Amino acid sequence: RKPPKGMFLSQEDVEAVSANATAATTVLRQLDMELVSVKRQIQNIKQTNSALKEKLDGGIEPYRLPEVIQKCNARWTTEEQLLAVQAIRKYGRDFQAISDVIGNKSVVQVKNFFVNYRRRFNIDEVLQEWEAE
Amino acid sequence: PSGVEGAAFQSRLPHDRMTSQEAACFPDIISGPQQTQKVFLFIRNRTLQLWLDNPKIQLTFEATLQQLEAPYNSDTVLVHRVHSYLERHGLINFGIYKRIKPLPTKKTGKVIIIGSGVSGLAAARQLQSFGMDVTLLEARDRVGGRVATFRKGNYVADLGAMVVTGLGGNPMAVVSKQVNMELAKIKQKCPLYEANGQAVPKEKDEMVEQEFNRLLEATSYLSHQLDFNVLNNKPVSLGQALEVVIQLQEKHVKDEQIEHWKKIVKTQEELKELLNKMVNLKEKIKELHQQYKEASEVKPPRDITAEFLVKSKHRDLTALCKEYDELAETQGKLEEKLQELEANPPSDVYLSSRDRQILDWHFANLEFANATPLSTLSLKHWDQDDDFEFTGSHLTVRNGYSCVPVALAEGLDIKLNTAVRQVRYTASGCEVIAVNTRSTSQTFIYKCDAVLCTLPLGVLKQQPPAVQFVPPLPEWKTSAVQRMGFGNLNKVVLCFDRVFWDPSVNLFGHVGSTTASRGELFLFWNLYKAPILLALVAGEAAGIMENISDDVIVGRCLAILKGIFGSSAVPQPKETVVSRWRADPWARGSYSYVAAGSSGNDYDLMAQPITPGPSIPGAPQPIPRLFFAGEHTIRNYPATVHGALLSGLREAGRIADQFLGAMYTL
Amino acid sequence: XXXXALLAAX
Ligand SMILES: Cc1cc2nc3c(=O)[nH]c(=O)nc-3n(C[C@H](O)[C@H](O)[C@H](O)COP(=O)(O)OP(=O)(O)OC[C@H]3O[C@@H](n4cnc5c(N)ncnc54)[C@H](O)[C@@H]3O)c2cc1C
Ligand code: NA
Ligand code: NA
Repeated sequence: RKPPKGMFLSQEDVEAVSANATAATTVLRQLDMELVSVKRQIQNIKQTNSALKEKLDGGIEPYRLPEVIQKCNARWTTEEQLLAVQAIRKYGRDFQAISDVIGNKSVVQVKNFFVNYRRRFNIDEVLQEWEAE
Repeated sequence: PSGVEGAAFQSRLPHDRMTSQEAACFPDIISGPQQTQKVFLFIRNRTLQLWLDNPKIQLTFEATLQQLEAPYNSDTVLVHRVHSYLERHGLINFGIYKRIKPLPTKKTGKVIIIGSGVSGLAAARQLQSFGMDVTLLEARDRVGGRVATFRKGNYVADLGAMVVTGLGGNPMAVVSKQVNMELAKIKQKCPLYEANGQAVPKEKDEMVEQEFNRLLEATSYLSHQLDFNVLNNKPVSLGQALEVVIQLQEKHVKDEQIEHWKKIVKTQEELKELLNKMVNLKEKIKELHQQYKEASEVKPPRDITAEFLVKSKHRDLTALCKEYDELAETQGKLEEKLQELEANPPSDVYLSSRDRQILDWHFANLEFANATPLSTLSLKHWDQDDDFEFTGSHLTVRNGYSCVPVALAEGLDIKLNTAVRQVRYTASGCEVIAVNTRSTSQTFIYKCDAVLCTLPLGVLKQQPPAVQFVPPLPEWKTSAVQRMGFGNLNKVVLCFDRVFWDPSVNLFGHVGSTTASRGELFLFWNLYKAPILLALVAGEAAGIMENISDDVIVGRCLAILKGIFGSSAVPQPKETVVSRWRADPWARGSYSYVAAGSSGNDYDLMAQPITPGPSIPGAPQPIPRLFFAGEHTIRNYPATVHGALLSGLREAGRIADQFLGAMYTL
Repeated sequence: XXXXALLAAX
């Protein structure tokens, strides 16, 4: 009812190899062909990848910037407000970005800002202008 | 088993059922109450037991009833019927027993038996035992037929039958109690030496042996679970099946390699896209960084758009940098995944050359046990005798197997050097025409009530005919004869003056260089006490080596032997002998095999006796005149001495029922 | 523990 384990006998396969006098050596040459061509492609892409890895030599280390550690403050300076408006103009609704720019405000403080000052900063307008981009 | 059930098992009978044969003789009993069936059955098994427990003397009915116990010894006619059936069909009082009741004063009927092979001798002895005039005609100058034992001095070596294939249910058991046979176990351990002379490493011996066995199982599965028996209007052979199974294994291996290397390209290409992504990102980071530097360039005090510019560029750079770093993590993971796949590649091949060659030696072992190229065996039926194989270790005969035919021939009217030329069988009797083999001008004519033909299937197969039948055998018999397979196998006896091999090793192999020569001198035996090695030739190689001179052949032998044992340790054989069984005109081959296109049903056809048409027309149907025995005629035990023996017992029983009448059936 | 029986076709 079941073939020996490690013995692979499929119906499809037996009819495919019995059909002819040398359908056997045909299938087994096509597979050798498939094999050599796949191995060749591996060579190609191993090479391609070797080149790309060569380009990335140097990491991004010369370009990394140290991290500002400013503690979150609750008071909005005039400055911080202005930063914030421009931040909205450039980033729209990406609050996290905005918080990172201002550097001493949290995301929720940023949302609060959105609402409190909506009247006075014409935040609506600002936002639609960001959306045009 | 043990007890009376032991006896029944040993008599190749089911201890708890009546057989078809028994049904035939005792239809009253088997269509009756299960009780009397059990009585019957005990009477049977017990009588069997008694015979078996001491087969050196005739078991008379009186003795039997004497040792029967009640209630079983009440119905004495049941006992008599039973005993008689047993004696008749050679379940008891067969072989070489001391006769209590000395033979019948006058004989009834006349039987001429062609061939004093083992089957011949058997039937003859039984028929005589029954009080019939029996004469055997034998073409050779010796008894035994395909039991052929070489002797010179103390050197003794069979070129014919060599092995008792187990004593569990073997009649040869009874014989060996009756004859002095030095039986010797065979140590089934067999080292293999590669054509060079180096032993095959245990690792290899085992990986290969195991793969062999799996391939066989495979074919069986193709056969029986898949009905792959017929391929293109032509029946499949074991050999073809094997080759297909193998081709699929190689196919599967290439498939595995293709799937693996494709996983490697899939991943490698992932890495490619990631790498691209990372390079473009790095370039953006270079550019952006430049821009941020240019913005910190502007010294304070600066207005708020300027300040926003620095802050925003900074936020963006920290962003892109973060992203690049994640990508680089991913790159690490992919690279190590690729090192894993490049690390666990599936198996390079299915079989190396050393591989396929050792495998070829296992195939040659198969070709040898069947005496034929695996390309000729029936896929569906080659193994069909396997269900009846005996139990216990296979054994050799140290004094030679000849002793048995010889033993049997005692008391028998045997005409040697008498080659039967033609058989004539008619409504009224038979005449056999034979010649002297020495002077084939001299002629003999033998007249008889029936002929027992135990001509080898090879002989019967001959074209043009070595023996002529008048009238001709009916198409159904001749077709059966054509359909069967009569195969071929040969031996080389090597007699040296001192043992130069491992004396604890009964047997050892040699692996052939080619697939084609896989059967040439593939195996060797030391079974004799004396220094004698036996080199075996089977498969396609069997037939071909027969056209090569003795000398060349012992040459290829000592060659192999020197390769394995060193040129300075192997000496010229004092005596050498080489079988050529297909060439022998009395054998015309070694033994039958289920040819592809044949079935075990053909063996049954072979055993069907022939009934001549009436002499006068509109005259009643006549009694059968021609009967067949021998190894080719026994379905469950073909190509064996015990099979020959059994077929002999059979036909003698049938013949005797015919001409003497069966008193035990009322 | 030998593979094939010894002289059976099996
Ligand atoms: C090499 C070899 C090894 C074997 N090893 C084994 C083994 O190890 N174990 C086992 O169980 N079996 C073995 N066998 C087979 C076994 O020996 C046979 O099955 C058995 O001997 C067959 O007996 P038989 O009585 O049917 O035929 P045979 O023994 O052949 O007897 C028939 C007789 O007919 C004679 N004859 C032929 N033509 C004529 C003619 N025109 N006129 C008159 N007489 C004629 C023959 O010469 C012969 O004597 C082996 C066979 C061979 C060839
Ligand atoms: Na015979
Ligand atoms: Na093969």
